[PDB]
Amino acid sequence: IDHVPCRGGENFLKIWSHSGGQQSVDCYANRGRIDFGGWWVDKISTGNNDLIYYDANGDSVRVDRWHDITYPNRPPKVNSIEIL
Repeated sequence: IDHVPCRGGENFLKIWSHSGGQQSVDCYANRGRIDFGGWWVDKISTGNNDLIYYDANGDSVRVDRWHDITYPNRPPKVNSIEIL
């Protein structure tokens, strides 16, 4: 993974994490696993990496880049990410 404020809104990795304070999309870069906090989801924009985020079910949600998924119903509680 890496730290990057999205690529202008059309690349890099962007994830919508909602918890504690309020909703907020985190944006990193490359592939790898990065602890999320055990509760930080609301949508995901993996448009450049096969991202895997262990949702509340430790459900390694491995999206294969170029994919926007969320958790407005499923178990909302990503324990961490892991793009590969």
